[PDB]
This record gives sequence, C-alpha cells and structure tokens, in this order.
Amino acid sequence: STGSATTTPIDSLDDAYITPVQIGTPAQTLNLDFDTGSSDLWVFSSETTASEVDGQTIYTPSKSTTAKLLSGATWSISYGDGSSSSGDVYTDTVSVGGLTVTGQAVESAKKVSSSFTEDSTIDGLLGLAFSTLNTVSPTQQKTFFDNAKASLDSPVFTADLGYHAPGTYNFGFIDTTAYTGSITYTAVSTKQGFWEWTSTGYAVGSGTFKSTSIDGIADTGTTLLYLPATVVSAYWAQVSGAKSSSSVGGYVFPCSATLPSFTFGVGSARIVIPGDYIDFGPISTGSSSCFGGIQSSAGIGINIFGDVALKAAFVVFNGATTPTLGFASK
Ligand SMILES: c1ccc(NCc2c[nH]cn2)cc1
Repeated sequence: STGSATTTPIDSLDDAYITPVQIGTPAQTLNLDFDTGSSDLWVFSSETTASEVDGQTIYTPSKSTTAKLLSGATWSISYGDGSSSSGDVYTDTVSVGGLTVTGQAVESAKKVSSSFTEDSTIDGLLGLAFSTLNTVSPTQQKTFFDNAKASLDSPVFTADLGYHAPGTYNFGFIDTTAYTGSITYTAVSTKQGFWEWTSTGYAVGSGTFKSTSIDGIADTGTTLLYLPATVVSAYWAQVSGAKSSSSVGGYVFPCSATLPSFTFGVGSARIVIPGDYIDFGPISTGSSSCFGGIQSSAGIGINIFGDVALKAAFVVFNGATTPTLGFASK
C-alpha cells in the first residue's frame, strides 16, 4: 500500500504545516501537524476543556462506529517550546492520503496549553518519530507509520515541504519526479527516539564550506533551524545590523536586509537553504526588526533541523530494520 497527502502552511511565514487526516467511521477529517520530532497522535476532541477550544475541528469518538476506548490508558506530553497536552486514548481507523491503519491509538485531549488553543489552524499532532517516545501509559502505543510499515510497498515516508506553498507527505514510496539529482543517505541513531543524524558541515552564502560534525534531529514539527552558537554567530555576522536580542529571544535582523543562503552537508552532498527561507518577518506587527530563521540550540541540548532546513530538501525517512535518512535537492 501507499499514501500521499498534501501538507499546507498554516500562515504566510510557514510557522507549521497541516495535513488532512481521516479519523473514524464515518470519517472525521482533522488537520494535523505531522511531527517527526514526537510519537503521539493526539487531537482536539469532544473531551477537550471547552475554554481551551477556539476554532479547532474536534474528533467526537461517540460519533465513530469504529472508536473503542483504550481502557485505562492516559497520555501527557511536553514539547521543546514549553507547550503541552494530555488526555485519554481511543483506538480507531485513521487514513492519510488513502493509506488506512485500523486500531490506531488516537489520543484525545482533555487539556491543551494556551499555544494550542491560540492556534485555530492545528487540530492536533501526528507523531512520526520512533514509537519509543510515545507517552501513552501504561501500555505504550505505536505511531501511524509504525502501524502502517509492514503493509507499505517500502518501509519509508517522505517529507517534501514547500516554501510559502503546499508540499507533500508520501508513505510507502519515493516519488522520483519530486527531486533533482540523487538522494544521499546518512546514518540515523534511534538512541534518543528521534531521526538523529550527523551533518558534515556548513557554509554561509558564497563562503567556503566548513567540514565539522553537527549531530541533530530531522524535526518537521519545529519551525526553525537550531544549530550550535558558533555556527549561528558565523551566519548572522554576514548580515549588517543583525544581533542576538535577549528581550525578543534570539537573533533579529533589519527587515531591509537581503539574507545570505545557508548550506548544510549530508555526507559529500550539500543542501542550500535560500536566504529568503531564513526571514520570519517583523517581530511585532509594523516593526522593522525581523526574526531570524537560524537560531542557537544552546540550552536546548540538541541541534534541530526544523522546517527551515527540511523545506530546502526532499527528505526520506527510511524505516528499514536499520533506519536511515535521505536528502535530495529539489
Ligand atoms: C521550539 C518549538 C518547537 C520544538 N518542537 C516543537 C514542537 C511543538 N510541537 C511539536 N514539536 C522545539 C523548540
């Protein structure tokens, strides 16, 4: 089997991407944030605290003939940005882009943090990291990809995120029309539950390439690119008037700037992030200070190849017995 679904930016800055997901019988379609950095499929629901729902579409398990309470199971998750959600668990039929999994754990939110409530466009998350991170207790549950894997033509999914434009998530096949050149594969560590890999270095603009190992995760559910402070300082030093602002919480730059590109290494290959991808717009409406898309990972404890990096590539999440990542230009 295969599946193919379009993923759409939630706003003009590509803060995140939403992908329609069919849950239950008859189908209830919710727009979920596909997150290769987490392993819970959770949704706004008929159980969510009413004051914490503001425009999201909800899953109502009592309207699904295939929904079953997973008796005793609860979940609770915290994300790297301080946001959180928690609740109970149903099993139900979940389809993505024509690919169906029966008996998928659908984690129903009783509580969500203010950032989730305040984002009307995201109805929940679909985790695509390794199932070892799933938070369901006392019986840990599998991701949608882990449940689908054995049925798929090939045990892979691909992320093809757009710049200010829709893109695609494919499951079970590699669309050889969606990228240029060849796919370079690189080793993954699953020891922390993430798609963790080692970049071979970076360049700023037309600068020389610096060969240096950068351990980090491929995380579709993080907006920005978070790298070591040395690398980030080297990037922003090429932008007149850029600075790290403790008040704003990262590097800002004059909105009048033209940003340089950023290149990262994948083995002997190179992925170039155009400068425009690094512009996250005014810090507040009407400001001439703009927020940077490359930020320090200092204090986060891991480097994160978030959407800013991944949207520059066609990315293969290879879930073979020894997982690997693939990157191609596009
Ligand atoms: C700042 C924000 C995001 C992340 N991951 C975000 C996230 C939110 N929900 C799922 N992943 C890490 C640092």
